Amino acid sequence: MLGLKTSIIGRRVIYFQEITSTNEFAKTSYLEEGTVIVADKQTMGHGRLNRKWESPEGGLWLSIVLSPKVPQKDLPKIVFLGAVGVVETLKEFSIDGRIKWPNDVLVNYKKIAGVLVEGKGDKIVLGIGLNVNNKVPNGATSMKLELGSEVPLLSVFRSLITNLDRLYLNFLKNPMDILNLVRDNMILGVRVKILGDGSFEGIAEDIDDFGRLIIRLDSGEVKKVIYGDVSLRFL
Amino acid sequence: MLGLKTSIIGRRVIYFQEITSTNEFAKTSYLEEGTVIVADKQTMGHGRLNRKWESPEGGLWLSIVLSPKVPQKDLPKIVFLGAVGVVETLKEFSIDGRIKWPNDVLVNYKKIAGVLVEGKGDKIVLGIGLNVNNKVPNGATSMKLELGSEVPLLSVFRSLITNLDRLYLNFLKNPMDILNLVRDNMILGVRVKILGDGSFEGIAEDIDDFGRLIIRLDSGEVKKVIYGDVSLRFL
Ligand SMILES: Nc1ncnc2c1ncn2[C@@H]1O[C@H](COP(=O)(O)OP(=O)(O)O)[C@@H](O)[C@H]1O
Ligand SMILES: Nc1ncnc2c1ncn2[C@@H]1O[C@H](COP(=O)(O)OP(=O)(O)O)[C@@H](O)[C@H]1O
Ligand SMILES: O=C(O)CCCC[C@@H]1SC[C@@H]2NC(=O)N[C@@H]21
Ligand SMILES: O=C(O)CCCC[C@@H]1SC[C@@H]2NC(=O)N[C@@H]21
Repeated sequence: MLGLKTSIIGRRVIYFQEITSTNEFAKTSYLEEGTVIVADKQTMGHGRLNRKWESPEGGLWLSIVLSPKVPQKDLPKIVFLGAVGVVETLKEFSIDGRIKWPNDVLVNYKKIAGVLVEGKGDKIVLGIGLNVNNKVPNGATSMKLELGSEVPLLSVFRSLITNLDRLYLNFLKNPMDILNLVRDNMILGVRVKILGDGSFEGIAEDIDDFGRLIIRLDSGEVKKVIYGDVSLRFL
Repeated sequence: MLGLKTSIIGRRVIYFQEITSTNEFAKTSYLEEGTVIVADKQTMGHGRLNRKWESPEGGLWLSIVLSPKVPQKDLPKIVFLGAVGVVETLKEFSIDGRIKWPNDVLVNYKKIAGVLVEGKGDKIVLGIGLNVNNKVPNGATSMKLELGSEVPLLSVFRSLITNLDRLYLNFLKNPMDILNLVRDNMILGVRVKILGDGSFEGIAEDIDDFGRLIIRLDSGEVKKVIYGDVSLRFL
């Protein structure tokens, strides 16, 4: 009844009035590539390290099953597909989303969306949480708050699915292309603090050919950050 | 993202851009009660006696998984739930649909929808095919042909699911109610013929407490027709 016209992402969509976590359901269940798992609300939504992701009714909480046939070294770029897709959808609705490396989307430095990619081999789950009309925690924002009016949730869904399908199809043929789109939509040229084993500060200059964040410390030392258990903080 | 407010039917919805048959998928897949299987198009859609059901893009082709903890003699009424649900939805859209025993819905005697119920052990699969904006076989009709305009397919889905959930929840408590709703929306008082071995003709008087069609032959003999591989047409 949805009449989606995408090639891979959206071939099938499993909708839930409520679920524990779309990412958990997607990782656990036997699902075909391109299947989208979406729920009105999540009772156990999470980000990295099992951190709580508030998922009340009004937001877009979904996961996509992917089985990218590309080199291993390219797999880490899947998170970027999600971030860019969200940014493109926000721009369609005239909202200025910017990427906070490597998985967040901010609007005026307030978090409007988060991307979580999980994989156990050939099966990769791309999770996306986007605040639309729902109430949000402090430090966050939503499409409704930025526009001053409610936004049809299904319209956001259709837009995002269309963008992700296009981005994914091109990623399979040219896995390097996504990097340019990230650069063009990422917050750069500002001081950041990298949190992990210890921490250091510097100017976020750009991302390299592997998607690593390039940071220039005051001494002039250049560090390349690989995303894993490391958190980025703006000053 | 659909934000369905139903209690049971629609708690989960599995959408397909393309599928062989929603009924076949519902029968062979483990699915929680209330799960709706829906597809833009069916390649192997079928009615009674495996007869092909044209299911092109534009129509509403779906199946609902049920498991009625109701007595053993009420189960044949499930088909009526589907038929009445369709009639109610059509009325909301300014269309007067009437039920042709035992599973068809006609508009000015042209078929606009068909219902197919298949009980498979534990669960019962309620299949409904409704012509909305799609092309239909000669002699048939659609909501678009009746209204002369493009009808939003998702709005029809929402309406039907809402009606079915209400009808089903009541059916679980008051299983006899559906019979009177059928009687008041069924084509009666007309002549019909029953094909096959031992064929005969007569006036379709009403349906009894078991949903059997009551026919009065010209001799005065009364026959009761059960919903089997029964082929019934008007005269
Ligand atoms: N709906 C929401 N919108 C925005 N931020 C949220 C929401 N729910 C939770 N958060 C915050 O966002 C964090 C998201 O995951 P996290 O793994 O910390 O990564 P990030 O580095 O992107 O902040 C949570 O720890 C929480 O503080
Ligand atoms: N999209 C459609 N709309 C209306 N009628 C259809 C459609 N596709 C098939 N049919 C008709 O419906 C039949 C299948 O359902 P069935 O309940 O056995 O009713 P019928 O009494 O018409 O044979 C097919 O054999 C065909 O004649
Ligand atoms: O900000 C992050 O660190 C990522 C948050 C990802 C949230 C989404 S909501 C859909 C999917 N299901 C989950 O339990 N998490 C992701
Ligand atoms: O008139 C009939 O015989 C009933 C037709 C039922 C058609 C629907 S379309 C959704 C579901 N999937 C199928 O293959 N058949 C039913």
